[PDB]
Amino acid sequence: SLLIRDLNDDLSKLRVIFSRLMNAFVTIQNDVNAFIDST
Amino acid sequence: DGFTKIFETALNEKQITNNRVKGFIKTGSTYILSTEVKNILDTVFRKEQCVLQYVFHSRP
Amino acid sequence: ISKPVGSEITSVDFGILTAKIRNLSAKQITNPTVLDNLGHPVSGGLYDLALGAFLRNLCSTCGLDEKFCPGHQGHIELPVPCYNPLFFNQLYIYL
Amino acid sequence: RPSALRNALGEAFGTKKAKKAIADLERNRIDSDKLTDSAIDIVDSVRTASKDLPTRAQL
Amino acid sequence: HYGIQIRSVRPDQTSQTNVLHYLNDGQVTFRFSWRKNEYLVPVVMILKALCHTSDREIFDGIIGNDVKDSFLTDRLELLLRGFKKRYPHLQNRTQVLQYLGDKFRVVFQASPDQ
Ligand SMILES: [Zn+2]
Repeated sequence: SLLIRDLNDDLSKLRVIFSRLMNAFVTIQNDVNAFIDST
Repeated sequence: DGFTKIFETALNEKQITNNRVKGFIKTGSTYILSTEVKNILDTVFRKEQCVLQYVFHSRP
Repeated sequence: ISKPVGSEITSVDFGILTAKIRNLSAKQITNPTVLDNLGHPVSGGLYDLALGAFLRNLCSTCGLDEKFCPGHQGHIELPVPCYNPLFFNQLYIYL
Repeated sequence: RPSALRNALGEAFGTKKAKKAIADLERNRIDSDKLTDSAIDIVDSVRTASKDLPTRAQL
Repeated sequence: HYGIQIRSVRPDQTSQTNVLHYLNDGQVTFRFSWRKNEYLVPVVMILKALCHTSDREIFDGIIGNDVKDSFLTDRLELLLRGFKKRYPHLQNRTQVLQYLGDKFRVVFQASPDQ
């Protein structure tokens, strides 16, 4: 959640950073998925 | 896939020609971001409220 | 047997908590590290003292010690609405 | 490091050459013309939800 | 369900298993586990790679006698024809090893000068 706010500042002053933004959404999903389940 | 992603596979070129005959009256397997599933299913549940008021409730 | 109970539970309802769990908990958690130096619990962290008394400190919510605090719930703000993995098969059908 | 083996598509195990198609079809282009060219609308609602999250390095 | 399993040990007591599977095509494969994976090369690839062989030296080594034994001479030309059909670009010993070193080059950590 912090690391996607670290990269939320990288459009307020403004490719490759959306390859890590969309990478963050998979792993913000895969962390809340791994919080509830683990399999 | 294994409960992490949802894809929207490419509608083949036969069926866009079957769409545009009515609407006048992208790549292979594009990704679907999590917030745009909610913006679909919020508007569906607002419309089918009658049937989903009884799918989700077994007592009155 | 000298401490009777009056009111009693007779039926349990299942449901889903809405977006306004925020109303029962104004004790959000931001700092991912749980302690700092001098062994203290850092504010806004997961061992915050508004979640129950801890490490011989009183509770910031109950005002009570470790023996008598029930403990309280905090909440982590997800920045983007991920789906609940229990109900994921039951939205992929409606999708 | 990317896909220089091609040893399961030749002589290896039957589900080892099923995971090459998994690791490529599930790995999706996050730089696509459908996704990147409309990704200004994404960030224009995320700052509404990540606001009380602090950054610092003085500690 | 068939197969021939051998357990070969080196002179330093380190082992290696080489299972020899039978397909329902007359096809016979060679199975081994190198790193923790498991690889499946056809057998007459190896039998033509070990030494300089004709396709009658492979025939005589299996059909020693009993040419009239009809069961064996029909399973076998789905294994000699099956190599000539599938690999027509492998004629001698120093070219099947070129093929066999090409595919296994990444897995055995081979250097760029070998
Ligand atoms: Zn308390």
